[PDB]
Amino acid sequence: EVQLVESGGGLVQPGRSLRLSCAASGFIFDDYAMHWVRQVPGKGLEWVSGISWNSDNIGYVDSVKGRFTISRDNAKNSLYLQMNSLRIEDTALYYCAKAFGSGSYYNGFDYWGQGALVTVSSASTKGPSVFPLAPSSKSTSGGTAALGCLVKDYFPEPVTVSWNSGALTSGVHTFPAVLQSSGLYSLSSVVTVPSSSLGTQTYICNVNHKPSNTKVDKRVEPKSC
Amino acid sequence: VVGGEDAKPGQFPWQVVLNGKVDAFCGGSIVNEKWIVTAAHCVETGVKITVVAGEHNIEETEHTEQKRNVIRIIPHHNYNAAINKYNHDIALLELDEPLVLNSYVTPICIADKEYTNIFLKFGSGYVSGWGRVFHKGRSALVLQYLRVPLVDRATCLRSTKFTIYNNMFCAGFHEGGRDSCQGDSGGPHVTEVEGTSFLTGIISWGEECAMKGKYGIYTKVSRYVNWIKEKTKL
Amino acid sequence: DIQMTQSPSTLSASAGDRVTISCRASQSISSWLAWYQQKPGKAPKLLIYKASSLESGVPSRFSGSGSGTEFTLTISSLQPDDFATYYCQEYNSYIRTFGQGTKVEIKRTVAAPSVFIFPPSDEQLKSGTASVVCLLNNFYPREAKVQWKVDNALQSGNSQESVTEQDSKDSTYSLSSTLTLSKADYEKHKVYACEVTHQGLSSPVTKSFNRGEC
Amino acid sequence: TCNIKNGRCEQFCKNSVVCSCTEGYRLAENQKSCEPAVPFPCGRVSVSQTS
Ligand SMILES: [Ca+2]
Repeated sequence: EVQLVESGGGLVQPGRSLRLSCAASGFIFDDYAMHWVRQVPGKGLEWVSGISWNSDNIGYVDSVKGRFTISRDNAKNSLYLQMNSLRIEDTALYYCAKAFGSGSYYNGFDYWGQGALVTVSSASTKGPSVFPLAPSSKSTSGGTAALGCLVKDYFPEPVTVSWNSGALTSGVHTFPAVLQSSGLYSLSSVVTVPSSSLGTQTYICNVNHKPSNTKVDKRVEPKSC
Repeated sequence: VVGGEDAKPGQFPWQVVLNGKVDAFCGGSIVNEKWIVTAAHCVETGVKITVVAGEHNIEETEHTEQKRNVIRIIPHHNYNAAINKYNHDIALLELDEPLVLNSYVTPICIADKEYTNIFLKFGSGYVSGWGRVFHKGRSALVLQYLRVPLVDRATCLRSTKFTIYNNMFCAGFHEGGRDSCQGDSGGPHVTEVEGTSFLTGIISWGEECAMKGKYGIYTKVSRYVNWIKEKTKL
Repeated sequence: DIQMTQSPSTLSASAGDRVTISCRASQSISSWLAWYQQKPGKAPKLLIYKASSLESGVPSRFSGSGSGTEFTLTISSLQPDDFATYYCQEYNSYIRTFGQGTKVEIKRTVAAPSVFIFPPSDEQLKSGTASVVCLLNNFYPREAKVQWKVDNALQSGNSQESVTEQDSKDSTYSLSSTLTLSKADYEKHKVYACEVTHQGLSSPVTKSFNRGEC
Repeated sequence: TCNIKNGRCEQFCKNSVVCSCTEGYRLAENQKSCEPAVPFPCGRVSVSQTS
């Protein structure tokens, strides 16, 4: 099927530059126009820039006109976006969108990418700390247990948590991060399992933090209490 | 022309066929006794073209024909074959000897800048040529004409991935069937008013021929009227 | 340029209901309007294009209507899976202005929470911090208050809450309340409890533990 | 004036409301119409289209 994979996101200081890459697959890249759409948490969805099928028609939103540059590589099936003189107002989730139907430049989109988070700030990258929320008699309720993992003190967003290398999804709840007074984020991810399947089954949370290159597996053994 | 009717002898006296590497490959229109208009993509660098006027059947001889040769090819200065093959698609053909007008050969009228856009806004336009009757099929032997309605610009851009520029308009029907094809390019798109005919378009291109969603795109002669009158003056 | 206005900002409805979302344009965009649905954490997916056309693969319970300056979206027979934010977008201009979006909540029966608690790990205690996590799992509605008690003393000023979004299957909620104290202040007391009051709870449920015993 | 029915003219309109014609024509009967002034005027079908 049609798939668009973003890359090149992260954290950068005001006035610096990155370069997003959107790799297209599953369709004729030459017969459709491509756009960049950002989701500003205060504003919402906003079309940033668009390019034609052969880099002929190029349009920019007035806020980035003169700072952003859009290009495509039909041989490599990739769309790029070059941000320059980044301001704190440019912080958003940058989606990759492809026009539907006839692939016209003035058409709406029918397929969006996974997005690439861009955070423009002066704060430094800080890796998280994973602490086990161990199950015990105080985390049960008649045959049902509750265990989890704690991701503490990281910057910036986001942090993804998977359980048992992705093979454990039923009953998983990964809470949205909170902001602490120190500027760093924190979240917890829990899962409810049978209280009898405690000590015989294995539960390992896989925590990921891209800006800090953090990949941690933590075993959650029951705390006998 | 796809889905077109046969033209009666003399119904379009301004029609002109172009011959060169391949006989009857493009069309044209008579400006006056010495100048012909055609699409710039029909004549490139170093082209051996001859112009035949007063033609009805290509292979038949009706004694109404006037064969001439081109001696000066004038393409628009803003035309660049390396950039876009249809951006500013217009050209001027100066003949070796001035023609003499009669009943079967007659120039087409060209208004000024403002009015040429007004005549186009009427909606109805007529196109004619000797091109292909079917998509990648046989070519027409007799002149085929077709009436086409002007489609709005907003619908035309959303119908194709290729870019449609300001000096180009689109025309055609929704369910396909009736549209120009390859070979018709270079000829006239004309709208009539109280009998008199005024040139308003040149067959430029389109996606295939006669298909739902696609429309024939034409050249806006209104943007080049001042350039036509100044270069073809006597 | 063109101001897109969606109505309502947010609405809540039960399963099987008929939802109507409006989207008004400041000018006349003819029929150049598209409807997108974005589920939490997921990318927006095209639903209805050209005001009334349905994208291949989209269920037939979604319907689009409207022309000119007023457009409406209709979801016949609401399903719990349809919890998302719905956006309207015009593509008449090259700016392609989106609407403010409309969040569709699901209304269901009252469900009481299951209260759990987690003592701080010894790995974190050796770092100079203690985090106590109280967990409210699979409840409805979202209104639920959590009060921490340290040695039967109401604590205030050292806890933070966080609520998940509506579940895609049962449309329940889950809340996290973490009590964070330093190691110095954590050892100054013994009992740590988490009190919870909810619509589906006849009496406040309290889960507690003793420091040094867990 | 020229905005209502082209100012009663047949080809060109001008407010000073007067009318004009293209080349090869002339103001017909001094009214707002255009008549041929050349034996072979432009944009006209002169051959018989009978049968
Ligand atoms: Ca002949």
